[PDB]
Amino acid sequence: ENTQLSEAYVDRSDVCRHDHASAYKAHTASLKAKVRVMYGNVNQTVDV
Amino acid sequence: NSDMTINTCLIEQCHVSVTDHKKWQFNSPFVPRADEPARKGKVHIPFPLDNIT
Ligand SMILES: *[C@@H]1O[C@H](CO)[C@@H](O)[C@H](O)[C@H]1NC(C)=O
Ligand SMILES: *[C@@H]1O[C@H](CO)[C@@H](O)[C@H](O)[C@H]1NC(C)=O
Repeated sequence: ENTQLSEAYVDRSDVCRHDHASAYKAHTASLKAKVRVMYGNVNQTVDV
Repeated sequence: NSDMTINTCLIEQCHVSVTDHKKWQFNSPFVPRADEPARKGKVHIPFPLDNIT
């Protein structure tokens, strides 16, 4: 006349913030170039 | 902390167990629990993860 009570469950890892995988949904993308313009005496590159 | 004596009995008919609660120990799954509600504690462990090259 003796009973054992067994118990277990699942937890997120200790380093889940340090290595994990993210699932995303990707929508319309935005082009963003870096162009160099030259004429006369000007020599500049602009992020646009 | 006292030696105890009973008279007309054999060693087979007695069950004796030590009691000591001056120190905690780890919540191991190979040792049994004391109380069902299972009040417990916590202890920070060394050697955390870190970045190197
Ligand atoms: C200025 O324009 C010349 C081309 O005439 C280019 O070789 C040079 O890299 C430009 N200056 C800088 C700082 O990039
Ligand atoms: C390593 O550095 C990155 C930042 O680029 C940080 O997100 C990460 O948590 C760091 N890892 C550890 C174990 O500290």
